[PDB]
Amino acid sequence: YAKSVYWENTLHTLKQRQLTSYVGSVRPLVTELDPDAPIRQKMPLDDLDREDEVRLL
Amino acid sequence: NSYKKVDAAELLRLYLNYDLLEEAVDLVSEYVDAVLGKGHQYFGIEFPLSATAPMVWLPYSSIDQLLQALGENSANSHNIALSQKILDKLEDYQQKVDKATRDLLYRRTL
Amino acid sequence: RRQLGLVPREKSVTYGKGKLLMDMALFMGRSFRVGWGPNWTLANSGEQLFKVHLEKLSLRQRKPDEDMKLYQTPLELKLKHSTVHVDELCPLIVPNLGVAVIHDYADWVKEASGDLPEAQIVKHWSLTWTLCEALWGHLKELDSQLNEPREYIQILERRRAFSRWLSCTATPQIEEEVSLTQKNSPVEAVFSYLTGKRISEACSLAQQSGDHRLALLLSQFVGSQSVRELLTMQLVDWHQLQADSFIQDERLRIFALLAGKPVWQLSEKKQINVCSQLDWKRSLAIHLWYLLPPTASISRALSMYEEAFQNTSDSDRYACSPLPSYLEGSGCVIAEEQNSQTPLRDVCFHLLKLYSDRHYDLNQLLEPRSITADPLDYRLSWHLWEVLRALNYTHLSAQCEGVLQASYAGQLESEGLWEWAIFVLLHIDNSGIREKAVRELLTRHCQLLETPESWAKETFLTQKLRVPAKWIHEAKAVRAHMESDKHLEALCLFKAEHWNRCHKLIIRHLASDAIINENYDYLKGFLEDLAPPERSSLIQDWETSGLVYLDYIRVIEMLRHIQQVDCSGNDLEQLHIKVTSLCSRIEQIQCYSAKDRLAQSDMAKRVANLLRVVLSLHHPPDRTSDSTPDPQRVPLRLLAPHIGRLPMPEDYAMDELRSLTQSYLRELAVGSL
Amino acid sequence: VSVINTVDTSHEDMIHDAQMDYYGTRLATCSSDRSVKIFDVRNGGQILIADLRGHEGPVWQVAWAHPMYGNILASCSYDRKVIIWREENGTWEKSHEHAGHDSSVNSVCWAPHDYGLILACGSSDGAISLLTYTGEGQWEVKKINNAHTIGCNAVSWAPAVVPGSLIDHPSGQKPNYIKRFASGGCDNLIKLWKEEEDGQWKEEQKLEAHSDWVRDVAWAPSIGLPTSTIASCSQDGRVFIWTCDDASSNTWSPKLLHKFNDVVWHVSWSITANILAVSGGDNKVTLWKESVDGQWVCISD
Repeated sequence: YAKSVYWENTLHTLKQRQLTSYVGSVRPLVTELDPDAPIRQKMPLDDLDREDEVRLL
Repeated sequence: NSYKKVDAAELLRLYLNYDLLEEAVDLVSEYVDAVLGKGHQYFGIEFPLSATAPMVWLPYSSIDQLLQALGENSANSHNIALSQKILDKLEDYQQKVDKATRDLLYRRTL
Repeated sequence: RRQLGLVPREKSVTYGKGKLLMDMALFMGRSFRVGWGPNWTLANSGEQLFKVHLEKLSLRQRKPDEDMKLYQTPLELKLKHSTVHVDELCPLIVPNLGVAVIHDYADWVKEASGDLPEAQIVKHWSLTWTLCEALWGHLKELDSQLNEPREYIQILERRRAFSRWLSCTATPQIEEEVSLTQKNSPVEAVFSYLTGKRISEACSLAQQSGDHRLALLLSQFVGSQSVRELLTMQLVDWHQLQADSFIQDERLRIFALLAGKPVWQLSEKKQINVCSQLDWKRSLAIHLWYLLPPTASISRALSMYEEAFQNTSDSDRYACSPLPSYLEGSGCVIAEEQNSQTPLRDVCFHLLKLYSDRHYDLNQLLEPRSITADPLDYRLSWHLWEVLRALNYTHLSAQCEGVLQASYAGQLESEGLWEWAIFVLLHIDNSGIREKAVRELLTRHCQLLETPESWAKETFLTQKLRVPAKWIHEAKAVRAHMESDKHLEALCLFKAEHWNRCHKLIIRHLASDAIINENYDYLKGFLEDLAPPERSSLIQDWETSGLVYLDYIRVIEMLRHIQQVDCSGNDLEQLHIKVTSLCSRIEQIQCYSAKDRLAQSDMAKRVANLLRVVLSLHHPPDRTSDSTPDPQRVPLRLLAPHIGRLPMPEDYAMDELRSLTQSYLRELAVGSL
Repeated sequence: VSVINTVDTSHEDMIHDAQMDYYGTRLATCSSDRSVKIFDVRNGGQILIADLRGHEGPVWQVAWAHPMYGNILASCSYDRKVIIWREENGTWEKSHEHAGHDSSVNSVCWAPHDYGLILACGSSDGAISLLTYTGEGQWEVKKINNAHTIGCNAVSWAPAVVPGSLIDHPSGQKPNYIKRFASGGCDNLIKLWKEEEDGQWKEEQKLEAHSDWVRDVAWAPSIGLPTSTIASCSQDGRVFIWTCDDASSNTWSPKLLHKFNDVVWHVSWSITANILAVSGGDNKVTLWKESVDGQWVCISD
């Protein structure tokens, strides 16, 4: 699903949550984008990146 | 007037357990008036009966038993008047539980 | 006061007010919920079938020495006539394709038909299995034949046997009907004998009443079609001539029966229905004896009887439905129930249908209402289906098989035959439902007390039904956690899907108290059978926990042995290596409480003293003084590097340092001579 | 029927629920007297184990956990609370307290043990909560806001083996446990709910046939039966059975079982799924059975 960045959908979701127009539901996600953030924060990715990481591994 | 801010129903159970029927009639008279905004806060109640608040409650099990405990002495006109003093007051209450239910349903269907 | 009752609902101030949502004491202040339990138990908070009742759905009023034999005998017959397959994780039980089961059941009910108080139900089951004997079972008239018996000779003797069954199922009502009618009307009494084929008694009563020409007519009727056709003319004559209306309607009913006419139309426009007021069996027996030739099949007698009760476009109904044997005699004219589009009949009729019509409905056949006055008694329903499944009938629905198997397994749970509820659930073809249903039921019924009754059921399930014993002890572990016995939880987790659960329980609940009591040999009993490489390679955290406790015990045992026998330096090298391997591993135990800190610290203190005794046996004296080996001669140089890793309390470490300074002062004082 | 016991449950006020453990050895009972009372009932005895006061309102349901997790009980109240209680060393204390609801919490139900230790709770604000035990004392909490309009009244889980849902699986893999539950409310709806591949919870299907507020709803235990079945009841006095005859169709049929003279309060499935119990507004229970002809017959009247 990702085709221009690593964890593209979670990166897009964070770049969207920074906008003061975010009238979305706040799904718990990582707030950092190093590859240890899911295990340091004990928080998930969004499931497109979470499929690609499981496919890739 | 400390226990009213904790449980007026456990007090009403005690008053029925001890035959204090006139104190039970005026405790019920104060409790119904507490839910109706004549000092809700003295009965621990956060909010009086309103289509803008949590839903309210009353110990009807104890009130049915109080109306029986009065009516078991039906030869006395005072027991009849004390029973009417509950019943007539429970309709100035329940007509407003009906209206507050209609006012709330018209705020969960818009 | 005394407390009063809950005020009855039609005197409640809450009455009718359940919609007043803003007051929860009106919206729910008179609601209640009820909870089921195993064995068909219910916790009732209302009125019976503050307080709560515990109530049980149970069939009849308990004679366990009698009631249980009507379950257990059919079940120990069916368990001879299925195969057990073991090629899946949960075994499957499948019928033996054949006929034998019909005799196992028919002769069992012949023995059971005596003094037993269920005698009405047991006698209806006797009619059902002797009907299966007469349709699909076997013989006393073809076993005499020393050659393979022709299809028609079989069909003839099946009809001769059923031509007894339809008299035997009719006599007690005929014998009461005659006892009442004989003295008021001998014509009705003679007709009642004829509807049971008692033609000798009918002729006898006709000679006794003064009706000797009725006796002559009836004696000549046991074969001849000429008398049937001469009466067929004589009835046509009496009708056309309008002379019928000077003969008794009850006598015209006999003449119509003999003439092979099910209904006769009189010149009055009266009709005489020959099957009127009768039961279902004598109605079918009239079709088998008077409306058909001696050579016809059972299947034609039944189809002509169905042609007598169905709504055609061209003929009225004249035969009757008349029901299972618990609704007979009742006077119940069923006024066509305005929901129930299938009118109830006997299981014996539904089996005769299935013999005559291979695609007839199995649902009306297997429903308990066709068998008994109880919608909960599936005893015969399941044992009929697990004969029809063996007779290669396969057009039941999987919901209807599921409802039959689950209802009969629940009937076996409710009266405590839970091992036979497993036998029923092991006939579930669907493996994923079969394993679940057996693991769930085991998890309810397995006891921590291994009673003679639990042991008999567990040995029955494992040695007959091949149930994987791992689930009996999984169930005992799930029970042991609820009853808090961590020894029986460890020991039942050990017999089951196991490895890790038992180990991580032992290290939190058993290891430290066993060390504190010096009960090493008990803790060993769990740990040496956890230790095998086929098991320990599947245990989390083993080498820093269970292996440390176990190597400590085996180090104590190998010194317990060297303190009793002339053992070799090779074994003392091994002991020193095993002790050195243990110091920097007591270092690594997970401890949760001061019990675990006590176990770890006295293990460490014991190891510091074991190391001294092992090293003084590596440093024995010269052969000039016959003294015992001194643990205070050990070189400091071999003690301190290993004691400087032992987790030991400040008072244990202080007195270890006093022992180490004592041996250091000897390494000095023997260095100055 | 036949009586085993007639427990004198020491409640001074109306009892709203009465539930036994998985083995029928204990009894828990809740009431308007701000208490849950636990008993031993073995062999027809009665012994009080605990008077669990510490809800502050009337308590509307109790639920025992599966014994695989040990001696755990949940209960819900008018005060917005759901309290979890546990017996350890033989003493009872509180093991969780959730107050995250905006009105009275009217029902609670545990998951099948195969899903993990998960509780569901339904509230008079209109929401549902799910509470998952994460380990050694901790809990996750999910809140499905607005799950029913007007209010939520009852919750009941789907059993961990859905019929047919195993045929495609080659021997040696695990079952993929498709977690589901049903819920009823004052919108006249029964709704079916599922967990998705994101761990969020979703309205899967609706069941619309009552003309008045749904009081209660219960899923049938999948034992022997190849179908997926639900019961539900209403303020108009109906009871409906609901079948799902193909788990891949996800399609349901409404079958009317009865319509009583007043409200029906609760629906309760037998531990062998073959029988339904029904609480009537006239203080009664009635008992109901599916025939081999698939018709629903009474066994109490």
